[PDB]
Amino acid sequence: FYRLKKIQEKKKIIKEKSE
Amino acid sequence: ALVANTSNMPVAAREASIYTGITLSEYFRDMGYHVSMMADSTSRWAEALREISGRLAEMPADSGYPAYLGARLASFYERAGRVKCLGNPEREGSVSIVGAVSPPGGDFSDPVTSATLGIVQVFWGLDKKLAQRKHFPSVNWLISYSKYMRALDE
Amino acid sequence: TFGYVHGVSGPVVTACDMAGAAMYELVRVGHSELVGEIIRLEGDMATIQVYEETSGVSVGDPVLRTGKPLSVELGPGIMGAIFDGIQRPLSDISSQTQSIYIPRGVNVSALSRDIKWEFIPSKNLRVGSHITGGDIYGIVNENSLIKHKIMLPPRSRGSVTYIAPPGNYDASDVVLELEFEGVKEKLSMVQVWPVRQVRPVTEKLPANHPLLTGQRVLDALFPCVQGGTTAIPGAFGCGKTVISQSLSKYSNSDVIIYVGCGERGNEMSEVLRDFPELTMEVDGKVESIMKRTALVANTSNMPVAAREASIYTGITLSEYFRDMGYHVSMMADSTSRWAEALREISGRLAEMPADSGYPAYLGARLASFYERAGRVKCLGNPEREGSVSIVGAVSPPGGDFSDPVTSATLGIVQVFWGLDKKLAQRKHFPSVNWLISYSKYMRALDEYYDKHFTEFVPLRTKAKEILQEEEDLAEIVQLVGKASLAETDKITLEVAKLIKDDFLQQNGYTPYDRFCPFYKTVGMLSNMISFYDMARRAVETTAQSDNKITWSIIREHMGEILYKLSSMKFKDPVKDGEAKIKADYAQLLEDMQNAFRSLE
Amino acid sequence: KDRIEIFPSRMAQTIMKARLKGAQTGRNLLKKKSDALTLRFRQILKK
Amino acid sequence: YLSQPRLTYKTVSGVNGPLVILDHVKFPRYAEIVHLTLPDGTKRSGQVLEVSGSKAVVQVFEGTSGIDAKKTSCEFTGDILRTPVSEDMLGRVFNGSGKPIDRGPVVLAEDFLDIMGQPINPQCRIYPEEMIQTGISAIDGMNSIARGQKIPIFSAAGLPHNEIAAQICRQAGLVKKENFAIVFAAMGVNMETARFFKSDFEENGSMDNVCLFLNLANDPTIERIITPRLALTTAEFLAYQCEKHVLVILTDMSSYAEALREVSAAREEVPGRRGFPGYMYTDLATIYERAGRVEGRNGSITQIPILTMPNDDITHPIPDLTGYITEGQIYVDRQLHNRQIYPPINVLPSLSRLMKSAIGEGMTRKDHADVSNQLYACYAIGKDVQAMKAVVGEEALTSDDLLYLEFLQKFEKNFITQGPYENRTVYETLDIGWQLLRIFPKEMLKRIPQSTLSEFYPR
Amino acid sequence: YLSQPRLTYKTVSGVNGPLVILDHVKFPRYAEIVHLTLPDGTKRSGQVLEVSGSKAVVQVFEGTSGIDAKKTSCEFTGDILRTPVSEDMLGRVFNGSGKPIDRGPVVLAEDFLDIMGQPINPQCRIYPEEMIQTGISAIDGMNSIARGQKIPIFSAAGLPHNEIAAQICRQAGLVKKENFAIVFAAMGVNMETARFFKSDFEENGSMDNVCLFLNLANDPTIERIITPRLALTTAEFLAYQCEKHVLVILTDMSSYAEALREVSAAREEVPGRRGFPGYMYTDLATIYERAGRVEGRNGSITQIPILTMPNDDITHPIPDLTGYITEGQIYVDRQLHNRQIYPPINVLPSLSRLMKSAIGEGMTRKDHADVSNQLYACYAIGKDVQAMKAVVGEEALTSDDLLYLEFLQKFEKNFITQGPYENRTVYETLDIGWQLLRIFPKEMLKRIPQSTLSEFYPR
Ligand SMILES: Nc1ncnc2c1ncn2[C@@H]1O[C@H](COP(=O)(O)OP(=O)(O)O)[C@@H](O)[C@H]1O
Ligand SMILES: [Mg+2]
Repeated sequence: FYRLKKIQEKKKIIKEKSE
Repeated sequence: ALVANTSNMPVAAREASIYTGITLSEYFRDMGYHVSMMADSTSRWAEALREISGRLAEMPADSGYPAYLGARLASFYERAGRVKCLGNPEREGSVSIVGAVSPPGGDFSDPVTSATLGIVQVFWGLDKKLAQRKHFPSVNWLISYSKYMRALDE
Repeated sequence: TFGYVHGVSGPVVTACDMAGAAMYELVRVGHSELVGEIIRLEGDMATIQVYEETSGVSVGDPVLRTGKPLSVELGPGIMGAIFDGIQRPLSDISSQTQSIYIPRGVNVSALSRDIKWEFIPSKNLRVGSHITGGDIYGIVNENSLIKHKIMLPPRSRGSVTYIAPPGNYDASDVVLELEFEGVKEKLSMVQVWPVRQVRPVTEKLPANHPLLTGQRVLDALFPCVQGGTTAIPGAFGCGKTVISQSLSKYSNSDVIIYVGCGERGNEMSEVLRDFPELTMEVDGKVESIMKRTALVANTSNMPVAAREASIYTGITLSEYFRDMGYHVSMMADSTSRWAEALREISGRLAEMPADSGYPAYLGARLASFYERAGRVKCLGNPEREGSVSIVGAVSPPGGDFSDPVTSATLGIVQVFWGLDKKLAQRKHFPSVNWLISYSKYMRALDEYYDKHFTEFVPLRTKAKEILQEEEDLAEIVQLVGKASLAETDKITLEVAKLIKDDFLQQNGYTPYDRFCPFYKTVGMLSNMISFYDMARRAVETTAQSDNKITWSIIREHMGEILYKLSSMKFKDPVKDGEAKIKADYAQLLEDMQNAFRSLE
Repeated sequence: KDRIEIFPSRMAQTIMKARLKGAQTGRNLLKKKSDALTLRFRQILKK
Repeated sequence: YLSQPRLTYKTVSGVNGPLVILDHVKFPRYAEIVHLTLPDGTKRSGQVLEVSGSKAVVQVFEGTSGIDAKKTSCEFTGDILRTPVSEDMLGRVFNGSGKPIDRGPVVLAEDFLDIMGQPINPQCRIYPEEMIQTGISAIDGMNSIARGQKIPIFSAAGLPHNEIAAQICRQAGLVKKENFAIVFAAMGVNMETARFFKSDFEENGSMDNVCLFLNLANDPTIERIITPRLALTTAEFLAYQCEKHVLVILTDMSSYAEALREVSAAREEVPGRRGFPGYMYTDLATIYERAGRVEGRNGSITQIPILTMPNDDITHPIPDLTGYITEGQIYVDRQLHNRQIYPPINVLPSLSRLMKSAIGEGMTRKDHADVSNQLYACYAIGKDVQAMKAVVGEEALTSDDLLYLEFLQKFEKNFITQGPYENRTVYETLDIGWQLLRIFPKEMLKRIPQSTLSEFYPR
Repeated sequence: YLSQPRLTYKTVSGVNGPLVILDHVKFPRYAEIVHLTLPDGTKRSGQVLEVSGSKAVVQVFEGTSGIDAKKTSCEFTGDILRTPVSEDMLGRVFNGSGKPIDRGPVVLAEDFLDIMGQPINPQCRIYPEEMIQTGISAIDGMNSIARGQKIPIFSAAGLPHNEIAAQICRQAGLVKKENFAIVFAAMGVNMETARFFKSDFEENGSMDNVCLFLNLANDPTIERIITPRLALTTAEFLAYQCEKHVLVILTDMSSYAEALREVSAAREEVPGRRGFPGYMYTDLATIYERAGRVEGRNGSITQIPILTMPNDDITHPIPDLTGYITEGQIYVDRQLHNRQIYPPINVLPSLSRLMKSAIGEGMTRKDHADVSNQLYACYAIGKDVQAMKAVVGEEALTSDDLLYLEFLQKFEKNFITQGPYENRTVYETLDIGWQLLRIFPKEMLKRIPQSTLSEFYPR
């Protein structure tokens, strides 16, 4: 669970950087 | 006619091998022939799906497998059966599918074993203790089932 | 030459305007100049691991970039001193600040520059002589136990241009001047070596000599060697700190480096108080133990990042003495606290974790740490031989030997001294399981044992067979109720108890079990095994006759022998020397042999 | 000792649950054997 | 001191769980305290747990319910939570935040100390060499307490661990044959527990030397992880600056661990076991290691971090990590309580990691260590006999086994059972030990040398 | 001939663990190789893991310590790590990256091969048949090894798997009615083990045909990712171009898997079971399957990789995925080791896929297949009898159960137990098998046809 949650948050962070 | 794909082949071909095989199977099915398709392993196919699901950074489900593993297995397993073929000749063929779930253990919580059991009509489980005793063929005779009894009773 | 702090997340500080900074360079963060080390570089921003509490650090604080990496000062003045996790001497801080608390941002030289060292050159060098790395060009008498060899640092070489005459010099003077290719180098008594780099040796050799431990078990059954690596993954209360401290007190090593990495503060004080009161005669003269030991304190309530520096500082010090021809047996009493520090930092770094939250590279750090142990041929013309042993504790949660640290450790170390909490609850100390432990150096030392003892090896084998047979029986006896046991099996069960209670356990806080000289361990084992063989033969030759010597018959006939056998531990080797102990053990063996003659 | 020492797994859950059911069934069947022997013993005691 | 005016911000960027994120902050300081006012006038406080550029993350102690985004007003104190301390805090009752709740005034400080404290230089730390007489044979005999030692009581919900701690507060003296200042941190407990201790302290007539910190079950869960430091901060002032011997008792540390776990989850930190932070050990050491004597000063701090073991699981991270840090534990269980044995202290899984040096010639009596070790052997074997007898039956036992069953039965009712107001000396405890040991013949007392048996056993 | 000057960049974007991230790179090539020159002159190499736009992520083999983000120079080779290979690499010792460590010269590039491997057409693959007579009864009798097979040795920490592998190497050969070249890849191996194998090869005079690649436990952990690819690349050259028979030993695929995990975590890849990359299966298959024979050649590659099993289990992802790829295993156990049995090989969980075809009339003995099966079943039953005896006692077994218990004890003592310096032939192994089978009356040997029994059983 921990690793998957951080993966989802990192994906959102990458998406914010692209905007 | 065999389709050859080894464990050291690219994961994308490892996934597509099953689709190629069943495509050839249906092709001959539409000729009115009775086709019997043997799989070496569906755990290797599921393994390819797990590897690609990871590489695509999509959200996994149980034990790292994609949540849609069951949908892919249903797509493969439901492409079979006695049919009335298309075409003027009114011919009727069939495809039988024999799957193969490599057992990490006798626990059918295994995502691949569990999804297969909910789909396949006949399950020929192989007992570990009979194998250890060199009793061959090794069939549990208690956990196996076949749902075609009433169909064959006639 | 400065950057600026960008953000703080705890033990990890982010800094900007540090484009030219390299990994593992030291920095000074904040107006107190806190010591830290760069972990990551992201553009012109650096990720800094800070070895001191970051409370009060503000955004915009300066960060000084220091070209030198985390390093240790090596020279005279180490022995007898206690250091913190980054080699700041605690006796010099307490003597200078007059405080009881360790201030943050303290910049104190690792080795005092006021002491006038007694230096004598080798008398074999001349101007124009060619000297290479590891060469010894003089000795400093730190004390009466350890002769401190002044080595030419590794990665340095050249011709001698000047050597200081014998006399009194401090650590700020120049002792040796050498030149290589135009470039001249001036050396004092203190050299600097990056703590994360392994000091080079001529050849790593097999370990073929016992590391003497003041224990019956952990020596007779599971030997350790000079240069070997062992782990003690005991649960809390198992007594692994006592095993480590006992080994430090009573061993055949020349220098002990004791690393308290995450240990309770009371344990480091216990060493500082007790050690000065211990004795070890050198050449007819009584001397204290502390003159041949050094210790590093990085207690549990200190900065967590400093736990990594403590572990590497300890082994780096060990190698330095190894290079001088001494046998070093360093021990870090935690390991898990180091891996814990890695987990906490990895979290702040937002790294992807591996098994149970630990960094994926945990195994990489442990492997490279333990491989710095070993018996070596030293670099340097004088042809020294040394060793570093590592005796590392591990703290598995719950006593479950399944965590990534215990698992990874067991794949690295060659001796496994597993402890059983259920033995500690019974005060069966040391709480050694003796069923899951092993030592891969048994074959290596067989040559040693044959040369000096011979009798030891067949006794070791018989003792293991008895203990294993007892365990095989206990599994079923609990279910049967001792109803189906043969007379030969009852002998195994009762002698095995004899071994367990009197041989494998010893009270390390007594005048008689505080140290167990090897000759005593094998002596009293010989009697216990000799009893086994005589008792087993007595029944085997009579069970088929018209009177079988069952346990109840031998027990009543020889009840005095069974008590004497249990008393054999109470020999006090300091009051009663070797001659009395051997004579006493020999007499008990004769008494037993006579009892059997009258019995059978 | 305290555990059978089988590494944690879903496979271990299935084996342990089946092993537990077996042990409980054996306990009850042996208890019935004991009760039958006790009645005859007591009847034999009176005889 | 801090002479510059403080700044007030209305720049809250957003709120996520217990964390209020501010932007546009001038030179944010790490681990500084922020006071904030809600639109309705409510005042709350929090600490900056992260700074980055112009942003700062404030953890609010009272909570984030009702925190606005436009009207919220925050001010930065410019320092870390330094708290007022004075000697005359003894006799006062405080809440979990350090504020008075006894209708008295605020603290008139003698100084301001950093709640985080400082580690004591191990070179100046002096090893404990004094024994405290608890009056409980189960402790004074087999698990002695030193002055400066860290000994929590491991307990379980429903067991009288609060009564044992209360008893210890009254009848804890010295074996030198003395007034301890008690700091009692009541955190994560109900009113009745806090009132029980408060009343007992007055009943004992010792309230003039008792400082209370209350943080009840209905109080915020974030304050529950500073209250221990507030208690210890006072203890450090008293012990190391005023040379007062202080006894610091922290109530169920498990409420601390749970409050800590809540913060770890809120900040998405790397878990270890059972969801607790991977740094739980380091945080516990920060609390526990504020104890012990310091060379050259006549004060001391003794800790008793009592904790409840979740589901009686001795391997739960809370008792596990504590067991690794503290000098052993007392440990009570339900098997003794369910038989109306008081105190219900089970010696077998217990230990005191300073006992070996705090007993013997010059401390208590020379046979102390020998009596303790043999009693442990006899008690553990008696338990082994019951484990066997439960299956094989009493008729399957021999005289070698019945001796340990007799010992075990007489041991628990004569040695362990005392009563809430039974105060025995350490010398009487050892004499009792011998009364139990004399159940066995000399040949079976294999943990005791003949140099001791020959003197004491004959009586 | 790529006669095009190489570009060198200082446009370092950042460094994160073992990974160096570069920017402003012209047409990055995937899996290219970059030579790094550190500010102090140190040279190191790394391989590109991914490219995107003008950015590239480089995996640094020797380590990243000391690399800055301003001065480090990065030279792109323009090609894939094709390594020099030569037939005269035998009699040499290389480090984990293929460089001399034996004071010899750099291998002269007789040719270059892409270490990634060139897939072999299954149509031209030749099925292995000939038996290798290893000398070890546990292998030659039951789980026989064919030349061209893939049979790793599993073990846990502390077991003598290094001794078994060494024994096979010096005792290797064919069943007769001339020898192997050795390619030995050490990945994360300690110095004591490295000297064990190096000395054993020298003491037996084998070094004339041995090529060592040593990546020791104290060497870089990223480098070992290519080490196994360099070893097999040499094996493929020697076996398929130089008509040699090559036996390839991989000292630990578990330290290899850890190296992959370290990289996978560093690049924030989505893991599978226990944190390992989801592509572990593929990465192992591309190494394990570099074995067997090909049409038109006389040489072959036989692999016997070694894997340390974490926590003594066999469900860990590393041995789990390997089991799906390789053709059986040996599986060195611990229960046999604790009993001082060598080789401590457990025959029940270990299988050899090619065994059914590599034995029998025309290859070994008519009865080989029947003897193996009967011995296996008898051993398996004996273990089930032992499992029962542990509960009901030796007094609750019937006559047949005692026969299986007698077999079990004598089987391990006379058949499995051998010693490291004694070799037995496949025919001698079967004769011993019969001695164990003749413990039973012929009526109980239900897995052997009557014809086989009549020929051999009464002898
Ligand atoms: N070898 C031993 N001999 C005698 N007493 C011991 C021994 N080992 C442990 N003890 C006792 O048990 C206690 C627990 O040992 P300690 O080292 O503190 O445990 P840990 O395994 O947590 O480090 C010691 O303080 C001491 O009282
Ligand atoms: Mg400890």
